[PDB]
Order: sequence, then structure tokens, then C-alpha cells
Amino acid sequence: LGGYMLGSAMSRPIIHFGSDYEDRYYRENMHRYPNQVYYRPMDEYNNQNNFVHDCVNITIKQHTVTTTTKGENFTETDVKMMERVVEQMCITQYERESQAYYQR
Repeated sequence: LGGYMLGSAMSRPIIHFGSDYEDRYYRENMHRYPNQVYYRPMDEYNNQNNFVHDCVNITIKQHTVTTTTKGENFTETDVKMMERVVEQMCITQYERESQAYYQR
């Protein structure tokens, strides 16, 4: 990796897509899916979007790169379902980190 970190091992936000089917579908099939996410520590690379977008890209990467050495079955819809959930988790993660920084 290099200088990434892994944030708090949180619970699971949920994301709607069109009907509670595709919410419940992904959310029972979750199993695989993350809850903490991977990003750079605060330093300067932090932002709202720059952090989130690369955090998604990296975390989803470490859910595809590894996946290629376990035969895994992740189609574009499956990937999009994660990418979405992972945006929430990283936005959330930054919020706790933001409220922590400001409460100093």
C-alpha cells in the first residue's frame, strides 16, 4: 500500500436505488461488503470530495484486487451497489473525524 490507513470499523449505513428490493437485496447479500474504509490520514490530502472519491476508489479496489485471488463474482451492478454504500461510509467517517477535529 504505502501510507493509507483504515478508519473506524463502523456499522453499515443503507442505500436505496429504486425499490426496497434492491436495498434489501444488497443488504442481506452484504456478507462480503465493507464497514470500515481505507483512505489517507489527515495531513492535507483530506477534503470533502477528494478524500471520499479516492476512498471509495481505494476501498472498492481492495474489494476487487483481493477478489481476483478468490474467484469472486462481482458484476458492475454489484460493484455500483458497493461504491454507493462506501460513499456513505466514507462521508460518515469524515464526519466523525471532522466533529472530532473541531471539538478540539
